[PDB]
Amino acid sequence: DIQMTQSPASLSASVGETVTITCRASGNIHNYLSWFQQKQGKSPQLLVYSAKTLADGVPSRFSGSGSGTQYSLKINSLQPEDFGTYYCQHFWSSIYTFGGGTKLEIKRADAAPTVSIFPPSSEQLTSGGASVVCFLNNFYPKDINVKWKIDGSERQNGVLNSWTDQDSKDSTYSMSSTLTLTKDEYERHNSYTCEATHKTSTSPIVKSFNRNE
Amino acid sequence: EVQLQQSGAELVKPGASVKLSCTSSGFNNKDTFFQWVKQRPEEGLEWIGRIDPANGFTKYDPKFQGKATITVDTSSNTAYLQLNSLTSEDTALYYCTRWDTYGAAWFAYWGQGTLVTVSAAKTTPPSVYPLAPGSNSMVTLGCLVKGYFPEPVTVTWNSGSLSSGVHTFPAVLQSDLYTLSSSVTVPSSTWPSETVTCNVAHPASSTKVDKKIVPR
Ligand SMILES: NC(=O)[C@@H](N)CCCCNC(=O)CCCC[C@@H]1SC[C@@H]2NC(=O)N[C@@H]21
Repeated sequence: DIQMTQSPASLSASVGETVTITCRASGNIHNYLSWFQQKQGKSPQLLVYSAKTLADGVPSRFSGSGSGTQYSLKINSLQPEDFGTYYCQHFWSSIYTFGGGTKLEIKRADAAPTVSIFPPSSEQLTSGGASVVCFLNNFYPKDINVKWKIDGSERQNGVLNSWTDQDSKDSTYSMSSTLTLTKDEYERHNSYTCEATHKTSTSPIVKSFNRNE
Repeated sequence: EVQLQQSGAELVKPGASVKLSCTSSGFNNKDTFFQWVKQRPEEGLEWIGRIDPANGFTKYDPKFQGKATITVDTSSNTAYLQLNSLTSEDTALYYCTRWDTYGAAWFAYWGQGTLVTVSAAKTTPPSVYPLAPGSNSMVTLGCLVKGYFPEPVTVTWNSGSLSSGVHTFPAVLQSDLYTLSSSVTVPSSTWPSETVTCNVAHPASSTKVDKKIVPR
């Protein structure tokens, strides 16, 4: 039972920059260390084994170093396909404990969200439900706030928000907001506004519809 | 080719037990261990244990000693992972990983994963609604997938034809039911002139739904 303290927890670098992740072992693990890359919704991929030996078909911009307890991974010419969570694992003792992980963000230029708002579908209405959906797509950085205004007044509850992980193609994020009402609360109001706040724009982005097109 | 073939998703009641499997093919080294690893969503990889196929000897992390039981069939080159006295804490994705040797080089292969959900809540098919806008060059269309349990569903557009421009979001649980959305962005010359369709599968309830995005 050896412990694996990995560092940093999160990182953010532009393509072409050089980054250095570190795993510390609580005892000596005599180079018996592997680094893995895990892409969202995919299995982990080996990068380096035995501390410094590159795995099959791994580009030379990757290299690991260190010895004893102190180990680190280096990436020199950071490329698009490198995003993800990097783990370390040891095989010295009988318990092959992983480090906690180092999640790697791709840094990109600021982008305002494309906001889109959608009234409840007729099918859902006709069953008695009414969800208003608002997408806030392809924005950067990750930090964002959305609020709902119904006939001018801020609405708190019913709202369910969800966020994607960084996009593999354009390195943006995207967010989804769902305000669920009953059909007959929905029909008691006309103006529904999805209002987004982001650092790209000092004045908030506003998308609305009237219940009567 | 060398590859690890796992079993399909599992749904089970609290207190029950389950037995996942992991098959291998074409490994050069017969002595390498099958290992099992637990991952909760947005959490770290967590080593469970391993087995030595030469003799059936196993090691476990103390946290899984008694919880996990790893078995093998070297006869068939398949290895199983039984979990017992299940709770919600055991809900996670479970990988089988195994190393291999050719010459003086190492190789690390991983299975696809095998999801395990532990809950007393009833299987429920999803209600899928289209999202067309009311009154730009590209137009964004949407799909709302609401009221299902358990995770996962799979969302595609035009039977997977529309692969770029897609954003499918993580499900959110509330009151024993998931709600999920997916957006697609396509050229204005494409819709409504052509048919754009939302495909949803929910294997747990054997549901397959196509929802056309009809305008207005
Ligand atoms: N037949 C043989 O080769 C035997 N002497 C060895 C049996 C091998 C059974 N053990 C395993 O599979 C566990 C694999 C541990 C990861 C390995 S240790 C060396 C290499 N460096 C790493 O960072 N990871 C790999």
